[PDB]
Amino acid sequence: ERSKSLPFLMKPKNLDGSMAGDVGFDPLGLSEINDVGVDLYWLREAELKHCRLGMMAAAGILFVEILGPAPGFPAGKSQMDVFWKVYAEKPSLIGASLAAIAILEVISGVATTQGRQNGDRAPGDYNFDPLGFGKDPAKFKDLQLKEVKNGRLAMIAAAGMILQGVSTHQGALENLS
Amino acid sequence: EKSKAVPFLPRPAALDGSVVGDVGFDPVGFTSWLPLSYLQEAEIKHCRIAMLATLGWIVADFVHLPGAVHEVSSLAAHDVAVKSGALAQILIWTSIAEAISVIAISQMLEGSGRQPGDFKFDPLNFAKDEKSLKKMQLSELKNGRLAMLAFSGIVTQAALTGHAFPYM
Ligand code: CLA
Ligand SMILES: C/C(C=C=C1C(C)(C)C[C@H](O)C[C@@]1(C)O)=C/C=C/C(C)=C/C=C/C=C(C)/C=C/C=C(/C=C/[C@@]12O[C@]1(C)C[C@@H](O)CC2(C)C)CO
Ligand SMILES: CC(/C=C/C=C(C)/C=C/[C@@]12O[C@]1(C)C[C@@H](O)CC2(C)C)=C\C=C\C=C(C)\C=C\C=C(C)\C=C\[C@@]12O[C@]1(C)C[C@@H](O)CC2(C)C
Repeated sequence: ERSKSLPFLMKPKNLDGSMAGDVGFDPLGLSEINDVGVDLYWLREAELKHCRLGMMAAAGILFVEILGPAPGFPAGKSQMDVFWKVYAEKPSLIGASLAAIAILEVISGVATTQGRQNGDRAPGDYNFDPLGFGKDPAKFKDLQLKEVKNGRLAMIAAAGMILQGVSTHQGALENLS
Repeated sequence: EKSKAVPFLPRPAALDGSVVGDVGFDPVGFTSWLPLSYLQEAEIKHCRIAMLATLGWIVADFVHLPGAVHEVSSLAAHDVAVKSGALAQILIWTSIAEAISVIAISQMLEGSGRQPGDFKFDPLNFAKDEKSLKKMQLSELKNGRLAMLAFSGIVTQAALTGHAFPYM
């Protein structure tokens, strides 16, 4: 009856055990929202998209700062400020990436709403397993848990890197030391 | 359910299997409120127009017709051809063809039996049975889509950088 994460709180009604990373940590009861097209399905899809985006962004920042930029690309070690140097010399790359992300996000929203309507697609599912790393069950749950935990950690990390780069105008590991 | 192209999206519910080049790609559901034959005709018309346009752009940046008016790049050829009246002739004959097309598409939508884009233009055969016709329709659709995207890229690159045939 009590949430596993917060023993002083009752179990959130909509979070039983199903989703990976579920420990009952919903103090504000946001999982019970059923308005403005927002429900547990939409919240989970947003969480998974945030997890994946944060993982990609943190990996990119760390890669560029440690191993350096790719040939022909600007340096500076400040990832929040090197973006304007890339846009100053290769605006077409940024524009094409933005257009591609826009199209993919329109497709993602359509897929989310459709899967919410005629329930056949789990939240965050895009059938993207080209290498077959999660075919069999009893490993899919473990992979989902790993992805969720890594994505939450990378969300926090990427938000921290964004704020550090905006404020200190220095590199992430530069702030570290 | 679970359209072939986008495996996580539902089938567009208007494209089951009985159209050439039908991989179930309609995420925004254009076929849900527009006739399928109308959209097919529009797509095939775009394919043919853009194939001709890509070939003409690339060729005219290499070979020029005799005369001083034909000595401009394809990027600047529009303002020269419109002034000389060269594009007026193309406009006149294209308008005639498009009025006949108005009649044809109206008849196709109101029964008839004319397949979308089927003008029966076939001096040579190149398509003897149903299988050959289907294969060549798929080839035409794929080549037309590729040429539409290719002309888009060619024009955008040439406008961005006023370069010759290599528009990099
Ligand atoms: C979308 C189709 C299209 C359009 C609008 C244009 C437009 C133009 N072309 Mg052009 N061209 C095209 C296709 C096209 N071309 C193709 C496919 C080729 C390859 C043979 C060429 C080869 C070409 C050359 C070599 C030159 C031009 C030039 C020009 C410019 C002025 C003279 C002229 O009209 O061309 C004259 C066109 C030709 C001599 C060949 C056209 C052959 C046609 C397109 C193929 C048969 C299709 C058939 C007749 C369709 C019937 C239509 C129906 C309604 C009845 C003008 C901007 C001239 C210029 O100023 O260059 C900058 C020039 O020197 N074009
Ligand atoms: C209606 C809609 C879409 C939809 C739909 C459909 C289509 C109807 C389908 C469904 O049926 C429903 C629904 C709702 O899904 C809404 C669209 C979404 C919006 C409104 C898009 C918002 C995106 C904004 C982002 C993601 C911007 C991020 C900015 C960053 C800046 C980066 C910086 O580097 C910059 C530039 C400068 C640097 O110095 C430092 C920083 C600041 C870090 C980080 O990235
Ligand atoms: C949109 C795009 C790029 C957009 C870039 C933009 C907006 C950037 C704009 C800017 O930089 C400028 C210009 C100047 C700056 O000052 C301002 C900004 C704004 C910064 C590229 C698309 C590029 C699109 C591309 C490359 C498409 C390739 C498509 C292929 C290969 C298709 C293949 C098929 O069609 C066939 C062949 C057969 C079919 O049946 C099957 C498939 C597979 C679908």
